[PDB]
Amino acid sequence: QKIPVKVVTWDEIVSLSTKLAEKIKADEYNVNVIVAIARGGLVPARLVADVLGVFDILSIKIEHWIETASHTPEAKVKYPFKVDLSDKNVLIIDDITDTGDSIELARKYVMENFRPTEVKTATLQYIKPAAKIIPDYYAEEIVSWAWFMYPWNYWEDEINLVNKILIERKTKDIDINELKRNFVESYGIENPPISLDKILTEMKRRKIV
Amino acid sequence: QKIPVKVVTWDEIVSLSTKLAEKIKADEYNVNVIVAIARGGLVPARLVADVLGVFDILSIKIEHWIETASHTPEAKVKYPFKVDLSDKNVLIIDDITDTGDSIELARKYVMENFRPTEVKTATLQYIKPAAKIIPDYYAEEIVSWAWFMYPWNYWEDEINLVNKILIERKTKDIDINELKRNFVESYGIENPPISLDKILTEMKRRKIV
Ligand SMILES: Nc1ncnc2c1ncn2[C@@H]1O[C@H](COP(=O)(O)OP(=O)(O)O)[C@@H](O)[C@H]1O
Ligand SMILES: Nc1ncnc2c1ncn2[C@@H]1O[C@H](COP(=O)(O)OP(=O)(O)O)[C@@H](O)[C@H]1O
Repeated sequence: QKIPVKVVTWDEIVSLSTKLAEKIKADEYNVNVIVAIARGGLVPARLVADVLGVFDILSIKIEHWIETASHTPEAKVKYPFKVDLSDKNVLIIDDITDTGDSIELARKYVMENFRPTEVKTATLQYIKPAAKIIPDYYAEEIVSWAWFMYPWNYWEDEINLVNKILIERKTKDIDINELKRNFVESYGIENPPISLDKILTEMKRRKIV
Repeated sequence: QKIPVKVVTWDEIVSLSTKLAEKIKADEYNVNVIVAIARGGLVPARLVADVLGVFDILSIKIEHWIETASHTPEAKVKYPFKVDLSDKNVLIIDDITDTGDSIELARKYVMENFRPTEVKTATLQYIKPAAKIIPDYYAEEIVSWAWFMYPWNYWEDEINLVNKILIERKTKDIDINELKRNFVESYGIENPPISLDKILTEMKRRKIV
């Protein structure tokens, strides 16, 4: 209920995606197809593709489930398909390597269903202490876990962060100022990229409040 | 000869994606799945998804071919697959509606192979004079054709724009300053987002010069 949060800007996204692409250039891995993990990897994938000169980008949606009693986590490809990717070199891309569960599944899935010559994985960020698996490439190493708010995720992240606060509330009527206070106290954010009243209005429409 | 080029910033991308999402909210179209047209629609798709609250994003790669003698254009899905999307409402997303050839194909493809309850199309921008088809939703109407440099496309676009200049060199050469003045002369860009020497270095590595 008190969470380290880092707001990531577009400029940083560009800077990261570019640095990630540089490593891949320098390693001279010739990428024929990029497989983006949706939704997190879509944006980083397009950027890396721009820098490297990759024209074929495909994507697979990975869901993240938890079993209520056991707290067992299971990553799972939603809407699975197969394509013939032989004689092609695949680069899989995601936003961040946190646990490594998703890039583990993706590599495995891609190798069984797409049948590429080679597969390498790449994420913008990589959390050393938390990652069971290390991606072939990453732009930035994180030695201390935090939640990273990406510029393409601001709405959803803020909705969740706000909700964590509202489910412990004096209740029902929402003082925007108390909320703003709590957001600073809990996450360290004085100035959310999306203003909190816009967030609240949206949570209402999505009837979460 | 001159090409009208407009450089589009991330802030504008955000502003557009958001406005596009607002239209869709206001029309009360309940989107279950977003199908992004790769590569152009990937980024806009992630953003619209953030704003609307859509969790499932799939993508199909559309290629664009021209036959050399007839100048006949043909859009074509590369790496086709099928998934069962029945009882779902699909939103297809691309960056811009220029000719309409790609969103025409995507709509037709998605309805034949995915079998959704309903399909609607949406792009950030829409060029009135050029579009044979009009997307269900768009953020911005363009009444005068130009080429839009998107922030996820800066490298590739500049590589091409530079190459259009280099293939009419007077001599085997490449004075960076000549290039810079030609770029202003031809496209109206004094300050390309990626500096032109970086572009040249990259064209060399890609064996284009
Ligand atoms: N610390 C974090 N900051 C931002 N997003 C995260 C973080 N941890 C997980 N996520 C989101 O959850 C998804 C799955 O996480 P995980 O299964 O650990 O991925 P990976 O296999 O890349 O480590 C990521 O693609 C990302 O969108
Ligand atoms: N004026 C333009 N500015 C930027 N990109 C363009 C333009 N026209 C075409 N493109 C690129 O070419 C792709 C295909 O164009 P087109 O077949 O006309 O698409 P649509 O079916 O969306 O009109 C687009 O997704 C876009 O990436």
